[PDB]
Amino acid sequence: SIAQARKLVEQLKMEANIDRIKVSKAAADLMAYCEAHAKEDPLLTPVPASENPFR
Amino acid sequence: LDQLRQEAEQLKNQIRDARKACADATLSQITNNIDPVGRIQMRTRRTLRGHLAKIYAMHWGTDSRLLVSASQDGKLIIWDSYTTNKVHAIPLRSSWVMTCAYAPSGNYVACGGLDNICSIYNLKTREGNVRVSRELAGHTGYLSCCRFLDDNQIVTSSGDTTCALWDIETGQQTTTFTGHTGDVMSLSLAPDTRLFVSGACDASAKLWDVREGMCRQTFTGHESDINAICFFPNGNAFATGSDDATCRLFDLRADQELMTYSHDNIICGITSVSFSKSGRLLLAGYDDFNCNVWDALKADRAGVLAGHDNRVSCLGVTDDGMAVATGSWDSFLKIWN
Amino acid sequence: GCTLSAEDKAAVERSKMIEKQLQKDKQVYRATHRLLLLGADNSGKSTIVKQMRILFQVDKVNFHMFDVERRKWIQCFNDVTAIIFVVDSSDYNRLQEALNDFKSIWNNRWLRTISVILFLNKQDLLAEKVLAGKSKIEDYFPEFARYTTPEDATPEPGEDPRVTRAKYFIRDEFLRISTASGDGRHYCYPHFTCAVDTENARRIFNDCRDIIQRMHLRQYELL
Repeated sequence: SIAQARKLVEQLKMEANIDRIKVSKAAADLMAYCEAHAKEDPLLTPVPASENPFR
Repeated sequence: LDQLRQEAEQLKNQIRDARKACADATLSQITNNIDPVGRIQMRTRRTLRGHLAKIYAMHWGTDSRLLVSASQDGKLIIWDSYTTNKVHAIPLRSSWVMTCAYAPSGNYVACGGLDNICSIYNLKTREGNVRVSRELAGHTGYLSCCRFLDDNQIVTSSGDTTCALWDIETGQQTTTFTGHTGDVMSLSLAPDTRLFVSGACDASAKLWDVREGMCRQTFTGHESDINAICFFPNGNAFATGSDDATCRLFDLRADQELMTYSHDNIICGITSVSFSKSGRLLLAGYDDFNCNVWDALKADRAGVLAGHDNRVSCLGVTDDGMAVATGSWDSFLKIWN
Repeated sequence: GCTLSAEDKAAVERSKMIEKQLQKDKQVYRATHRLLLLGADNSGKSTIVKQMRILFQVDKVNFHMFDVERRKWIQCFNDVTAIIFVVDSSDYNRLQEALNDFKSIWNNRWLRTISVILFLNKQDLLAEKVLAGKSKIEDYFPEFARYTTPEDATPEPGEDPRVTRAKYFIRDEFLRISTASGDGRHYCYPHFTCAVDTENARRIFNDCRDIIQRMHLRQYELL
């Protein structure tokens, strides 16, 4: 399985070639998304009793 | 082969050191300024009951009103949570279905399991009777998970260590995804339907691409089989649940884990993982016959959902985000909210 | 009925119809003994499935078999009535691997409750082997010479005492697994099996009923 092993190796090369980013900006984006749709999200804060159609 | 092993080892070392350089701090270390979410109080508003055996998998519909449940009795019932009334009770030739999926258009429902076939039952028919539109087949293992990109394509996990992108109209694997050394337990599609993640028994998760058919990125870290996998609502990050009793959040852009939801009290494998509408929370059903509502940015038990006596096999948040649902081996599917 | 809910009345009718069929299928489901066939590749489950293909079902009680690669799915289900583990005792060398497989099956904590209806299969060919001189168990399982035929282990008339010695050696090597793990929650019932045997089916039914009774004896604490 030398050929398949080399194909796996080149797949690892392709995975390594990607350009990564820093964790801080990713966490900032996650934080921004969390608070951007806070009002729309109906499970963080229970919606008005009449608003919820599951009553 | 030996030279291949050496170069693979050193290349993985470059990958790890690149991630370490990119890993300045953890998510909790950076977002400690955030206030705690609070007490997430949820109760069983409704209980879809009527199945005859373990409910393996469920998929909330795009309507967020109709939800499929696949059950080992050999059933796919489409339930209407707004009315508790069943709409279709699609029988199964194969009793062993471990994946059921609802198409975004709502016209078809997919089921699969030990039969090694992904059957696409048709919901909207002129006659009104559900029948097999297409029995996608060609795998040599059980289909653990399958989802719809659209009304004519479907990405299916399987037990032959190969994911596939089946075409409904024709029935051939347009693109095949190989590279896992074990059964691919779960997969999820990104909201843009261009990328999708998949976690396998090889203790590995991947970001398989549906266009170039290559593993864009490979995320690891789990110490056991990854039973569940999801996405952040933006699609830029995702969370995995392992038999290691751990849920780990991996970010696509950062190419490394962000936070590990785990605790000494919680020792049991995760069976299904899903987020909320805004992604603040993390809803994960565990083997402790319960569900744990964590905070995504803090890894704290914001709440516990209790009421299933057997294991919570399947979990799903509504497409809009109204309520979350848990289907257990108790042969019942509750609708938490 | 009053039929006053319009589209919702149609939905109510559909739900009631579906519940009716759910109960109708519950009638069948609550009475069916579901069984799985963990037969090895060389074990000879082909004979049993051929016999079942001949005609499964006994009287009015239903039975439903599944047959079958690593097992990530065997632990997913615990509602199986019992396990049918065909073993080809004719092949002595593969017999040890079958014994290890039975160890794995019997010691799986997920299937801890589940009893096993074990089949020593193709034992007539074992007789043909052992009557000849080529087949020597002393090479593979040397403890065969240390074995003695139990008068308690009732033999069959017109059978070679060495045939019985060998056969009982295989079976109690398998039953060391069951007796060692005397959990009580699950018991192993071995049965000699041979090809072109229509009787095999009824044995299962018999055995199946037995397990059910024990389960009741466990729910009511009598046992």
